[PDB]
Amino acid sequence: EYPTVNEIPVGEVRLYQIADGVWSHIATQSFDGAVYPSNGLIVRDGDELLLIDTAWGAKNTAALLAEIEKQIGLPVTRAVSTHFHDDRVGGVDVLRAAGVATYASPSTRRLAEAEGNEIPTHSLEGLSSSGDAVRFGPVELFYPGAAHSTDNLVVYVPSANVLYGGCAVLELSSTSAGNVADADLAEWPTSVERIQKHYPEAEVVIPGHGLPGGLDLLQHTANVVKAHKN
Ligand SMILES: [Zn+2]
Ligand SMILES: [Zn+2]
Repeated sequence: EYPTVNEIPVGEVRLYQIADGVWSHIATQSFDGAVYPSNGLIVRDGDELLLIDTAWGAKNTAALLAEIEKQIGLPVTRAVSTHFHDDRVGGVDVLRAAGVATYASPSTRRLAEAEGNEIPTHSLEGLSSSGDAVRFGPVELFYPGAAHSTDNLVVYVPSANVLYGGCAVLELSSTSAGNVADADLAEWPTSVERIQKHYPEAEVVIPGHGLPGGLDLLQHTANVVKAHKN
């Protein structure tokens, strides 16, 4: 069913249909001597597509665009990066050069610049406080508070009851919170609680890495982060 690392080589991207006009994109990348799968989202908006997150690299992101053209046949016109790390902004330059308007919060843009990563072109205002929510094309963007990073955004597709958590949400098989160098472990469970409270009708929850599931990914994440912190 849902692709895993073993089934996607680095440089290749698969799409997985979640709902009508909602797909995840799955790519693999080598980081610090380990290969990991990574998810982002694609949402139909009329005869155009909104992309959430790059495919983690310029080559992967070019492969992503090529795979979208083959499988869906509609142009990607806008993209949003959900935090400042390279699984999320790496490839923005490819998108921009391809004519895609790239967006992120001012905080993500600042952090990306400070870290030497690619920087989305446009700022998304109205997301500076925990609980803030803004409409963007066919999705709602939500800032739940600091979790995996201080700037992390989550994305809800109202038409499909699909919640894309990015790296603020962990898959059910996870036993740890993973890379926590930029994380706020004290706040993270509270940030997840905000998501739970704001999107109780969510039917599918997609983590930044790994298998989609139901609403239980949220509580599981809070539990793992709490147990991580000890
Ligand atoms: Zn990250
Ligand atoms: Zn990540």
